[PDB]
Amino acid sequence: GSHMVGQLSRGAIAAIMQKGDTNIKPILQVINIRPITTGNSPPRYRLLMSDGLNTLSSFMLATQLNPLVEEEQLSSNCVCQIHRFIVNTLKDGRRVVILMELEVLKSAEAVGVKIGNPVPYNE
Ligand SMILES: O=C(O)c1cc(-c2ccc(CN3CCc4cc(-c5ccc(C(=O)O)o5)ccc4C3=S)cc2)n(-c2ccc(Cl)c(Cl)c2)n1
Repeated sequence: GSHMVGQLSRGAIAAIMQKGDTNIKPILQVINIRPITTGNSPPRYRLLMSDGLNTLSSFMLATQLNPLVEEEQLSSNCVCQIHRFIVNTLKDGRRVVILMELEVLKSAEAVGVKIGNPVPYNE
């Protein structure tokens, strides 16, 4: 409905990156999903997510959630609530957000557009 950006947890990306408290259950939009190079393990999916203010490309799906992607319930434009995530930090300092449990609140086809004008989150 009207005020589409009000459907998303504006500021959650910065909170996940700046404070790292995992108690929040933010509502985010999927902007894009792609496989990463895995070679010889289960496929792994990387997501570009939006909270309405920012996008962030550092999200990875837990492999237990792969069927959501592979059966097309989880695709570009859908709106999701994250019920469980963790943050991991690489040796080089970059952070990865692993999505463990999530719920699709609105399918891609029911939303249909990138909500708002989110900009990339910087480090
Ligand atoms: O081929 C490419 O294009 C590519 C390739 C990577 C790329 C490679 C390697 C890594 C390292 N790594 C790997 C898998 C992984 C899995 C889990 C985890 C916990 C629970 C579950 C589960 O149930 O599945 O999984 C927790 C931590 C990791 C980490 S730190 C990250 C990222 N990336 C990449 C680089 C930077 C970022 Cl910020 C991201 Cl999200 C991906 N891109």
